Amino acid sequence: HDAWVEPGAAGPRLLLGHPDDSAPVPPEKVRAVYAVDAQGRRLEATRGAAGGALPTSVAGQAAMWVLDVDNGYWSKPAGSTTSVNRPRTEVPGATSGTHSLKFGKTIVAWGPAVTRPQGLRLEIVPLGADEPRAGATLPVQVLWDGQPLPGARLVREGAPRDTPPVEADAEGRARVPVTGGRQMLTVGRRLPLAGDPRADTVAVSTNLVFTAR
Ligand code: NI
Repeated sequence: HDAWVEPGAAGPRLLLGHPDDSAPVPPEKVRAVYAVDAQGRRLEATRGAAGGALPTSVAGQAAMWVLDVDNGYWSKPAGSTTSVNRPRTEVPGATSGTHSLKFGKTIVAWGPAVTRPQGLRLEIVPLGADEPRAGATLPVQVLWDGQPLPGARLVREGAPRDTPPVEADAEGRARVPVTGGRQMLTVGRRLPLAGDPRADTVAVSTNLVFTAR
């Protein structure tokens, strides 16, 4: 599951799931959501209490949306295959468990502001400041804990499943092929976690969603 800001015909919305199969992010899972304007200024945003929508005034002037989601704890008993969203300390038969974090960035107006790192624990930062055409490559920097992540594996969600990931270079930089229309890039990491009874792994996913000219 990814958590992302989908740029729809009705305005941006917060989704959790997969591009063709998604549901709104539950409010209790949103740690932060905000926009950045074309001059780099942070714009606050919350979904409306009746209709669940992000504010039009912010959406219309956003350069990029940023989403930070705590997807909580996951585990499953020995002998099962599907994880449930409960910590291993409450699931008899579980011995491992994950704390799952999800981040998303959606670019809606290209310019210098979108190249500024936002401080997401795992982040894809565009190195291009121009709206990409299909067929171009978009250079990106992958960051982890605020520093380049050499060898990060970037997945093109629109490409066939069987496509090898784009591997970031020694500087954590990659030249990602741009496809037509709306597209999503993802990077994930799963790492050991010490000091949490409820999980021995921390899983982090991040994405960059954008639309080609
Ligand atoms: Ni999933």
